Amino acid sequence: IRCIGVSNRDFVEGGTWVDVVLEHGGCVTVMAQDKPTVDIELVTTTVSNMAEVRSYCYEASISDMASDSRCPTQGEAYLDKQSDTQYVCKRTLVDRGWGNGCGLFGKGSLVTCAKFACSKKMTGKSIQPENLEYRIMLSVHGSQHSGMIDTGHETDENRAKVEITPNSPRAEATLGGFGSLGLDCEPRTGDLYYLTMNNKHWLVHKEWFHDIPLPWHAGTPHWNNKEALVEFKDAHAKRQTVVVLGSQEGAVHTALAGALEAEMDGAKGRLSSGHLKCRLKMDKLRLKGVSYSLCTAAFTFTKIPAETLHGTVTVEVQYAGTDGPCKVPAQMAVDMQTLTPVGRLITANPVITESTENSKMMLELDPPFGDSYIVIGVGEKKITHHWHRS
Amino acid sequence: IRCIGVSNRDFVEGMSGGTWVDVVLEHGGCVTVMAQDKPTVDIELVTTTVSNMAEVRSYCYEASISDMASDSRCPTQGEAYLDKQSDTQYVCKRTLVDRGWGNGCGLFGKGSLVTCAKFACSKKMTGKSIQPENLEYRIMLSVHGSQHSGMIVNDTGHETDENRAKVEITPNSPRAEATLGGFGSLGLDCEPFSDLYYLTMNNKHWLVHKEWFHDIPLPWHAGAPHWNNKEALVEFKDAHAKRQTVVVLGSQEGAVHTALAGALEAEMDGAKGRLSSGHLKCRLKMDKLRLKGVSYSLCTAAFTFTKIPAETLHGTVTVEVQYAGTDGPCKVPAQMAVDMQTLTPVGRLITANPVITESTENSKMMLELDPPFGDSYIVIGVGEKKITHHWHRS
Ligand SMILES: *[C@@H]1O[C@H](CO[C@@H]2O[C@@H](C)[C@@H](O)[C@@H](O)[C@@H]2O)[C@@H](O[C@@H]2O[C@H](CO)[C@@H](O[C@@H]3O[C@H](CO)[C@@H](O)[C@H](O[C@H]4O[C@H](CO)[C@@H](O)[C@H](O)[C@@H]4O)[C@@H]3O)[C@H](O)[C@H]2NC(C)=O)[C@H](O)[C@H]1NC(C)=O
Ligand code: NA
Repeated sequence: IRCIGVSNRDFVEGGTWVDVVLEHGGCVTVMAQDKPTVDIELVTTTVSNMAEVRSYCYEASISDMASDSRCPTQGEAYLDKQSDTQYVCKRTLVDRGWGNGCGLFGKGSLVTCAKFACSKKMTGKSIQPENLEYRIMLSVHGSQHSGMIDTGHETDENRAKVEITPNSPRAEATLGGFGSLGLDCEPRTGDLYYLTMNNKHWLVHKEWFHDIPLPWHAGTPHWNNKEALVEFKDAHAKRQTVVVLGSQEGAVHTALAGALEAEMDGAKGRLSSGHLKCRLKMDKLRLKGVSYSLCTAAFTFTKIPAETLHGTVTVEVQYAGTDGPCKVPAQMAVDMQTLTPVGRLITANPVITESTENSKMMLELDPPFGDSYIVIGVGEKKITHHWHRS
Repeated sequence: IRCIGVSNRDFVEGMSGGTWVDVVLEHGGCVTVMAQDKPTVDIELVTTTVSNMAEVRSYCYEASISDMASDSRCPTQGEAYLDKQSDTQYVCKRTLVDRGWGNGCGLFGKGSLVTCAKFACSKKMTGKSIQPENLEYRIMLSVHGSQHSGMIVNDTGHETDENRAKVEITPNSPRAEATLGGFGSLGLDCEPFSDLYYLTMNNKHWLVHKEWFHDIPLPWHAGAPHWNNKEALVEFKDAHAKRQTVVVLGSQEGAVHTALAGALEAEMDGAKGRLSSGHLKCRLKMDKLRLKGVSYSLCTAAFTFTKIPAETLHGTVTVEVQYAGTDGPCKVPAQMAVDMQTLTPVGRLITANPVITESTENSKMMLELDPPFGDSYIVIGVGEKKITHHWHRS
């Protein structure tokens, strides 16, 4: 019943195997003759062990600015901080003469150094294909009431959590009295890096990531290409001004436009977009209560029939009888004399499971276009509801 | 002497005596002007400033969001409403979300969702207007003759020093007269934004085009606030049935800075803007310019080289000498010679009438010469105690 309400909802009809395409945000209702209806959804795709590859500085700070200068023919300018790896330096040639303290007129050497510090960095992580995990949720059309309409699936036969990984593509899901469903999925269909910048994530190309013009370190940190976040403007003969370029967060963000965005789930990456092809084994799937007799007593609508986005109807009824467990007489009819079924049920084998009076139950129907009637129960006491589709 | 050391240095000579000389003053450039029976003067356009810049528009480049809230309705329960959706400090997004019996709705279909966030600017950039009349050109004047080495780069005390002068030229006042104490005076008649704006962002300044400035895709407000186009820095992302995520785009300082590459960069000088690049055509009046110290006698005592004679980029030779005598103020005997017996002058001086201005012993003085090609001798002083320096020009 988990697909009921989902916009991107598909319907597959089957018989030993049914092929199903599971997409993120999507849900598949699977039907097969003499088998219960099952809702299947790819709920999350996660990657578990992302190793840091390279981080890039997008906001830097500079301090301890100093200079050294030489006169023409006096050789290269020298600062002791030009061997400190935390410093960024620029070596230039400046016009010198009697006006600024040289015996000769010509180009002298100038060196300017600044202590570079990163304020904010973005980290790129590796994705190993084996480290992908697909979580699939299963939910049978088991005649649940609205008070049964995600947690506690291990103790509820109608629900199951399946874990699919590239190494373990096959799984078997027990559904209590419904028997079991087998799943054999192909990940494959679902050059990249996992990028994080200020609690924002993306899946970026390898070539693009490596050619980012910002200071970087591999895997206290040593920044390679600090020159990218600084600017050395010539100011005087014995001094050169050095200034930080300012935060590149916005520029990087707009460069990432169109690129695939991702999310986090603790220390694990979550793929918002994914596709998974599964082959479902139907041999062990079984309808509960084929031995049940048709319910003989009166039904009453608890909830007003409501149309889903796909034009199907959800119906909730209450049952006055004590002859439970029994089959729910349910159909749609165009004429109330003949009562030949029109449309079809989505819920295979709708049942009142309890032997108690005034018990609730929910079912889903696929009405024909135009006017028809929802019909619950048998004989004189049968309840009717006018319906219109499109 | 202020042109000595300048790479972009020009030399202009005046006619037989002469009354006027035309000069082109560029930023970073310097002009040495010479004329017969007149002292040599160095003239430089030192700064161009703009005085009364009115703010036109400010753009937000770093924003912050707070007070994030949502409202969601079931299908047929109408439109989602927050009271902040009409508050001008807020940025909102109205969307449709999947609803049903699992979401508390009696019906299955799309329900209205509204998300709103209070927008605040952290950092903004301001664009200012430049009125053509509000331009000011500062010209520095330096006379050759008295000054030693230490005065090539100084600009402290020109108000009390006859050798130096500050001239202020504006579009409304293009003519100025500069008094040079005993050197008389020099007259200046110079010839000095319709599509340009002055931009300021985090103590960094530039001159930007009008069309470029107005088409900047960032939140803005006119004058010196209500932010128009807050959406430029706010991203809405759908997250759930009753909630949607809203996030700030992050600082655009870097992106704006790289977009400004190639564009003309500017500077500030207090509350006034400073144009790093400029050009000024001046006509100089030479009639009132006079050679101070023609009455001076030739220095009789010994000279000694303080600085070794050095060739400038243009092949001139700067000489700095110290003077042992107390008979100051006096004329420095200075020339170049090819032979030390005959001593007939060769080349010429750049510094017209070099002098020892002080009556004190061991005073310094600097002069500039224009040597002939090949070998020559720099001769300073008279008689037996005269000092010589061999020189070669190629
Ligand atoms: C920029 O220019 C200023 C001033 O301009 C110039 O001042 C003269 C030096 C001269 O060249 C002028 O043509 C011109 O206006 C410079 O400031 C001067 O700096 C000097 C040296 O630092 C000072 O000289 C001192 O003057 C005192 C006068 O009473 C005297 O006590 C000092 O002692 C000297 O004499 C005794 C022996 O008796 C002994 O201690 C030493 O022999 C010592 O030199 C000394 O002569 C001037 O006072 C300063 N003048 C002003 C107005 O500030 C400035 O240094 C220069 N800056 C740069 C960057 O070039
Ligand atoms: Na003066």
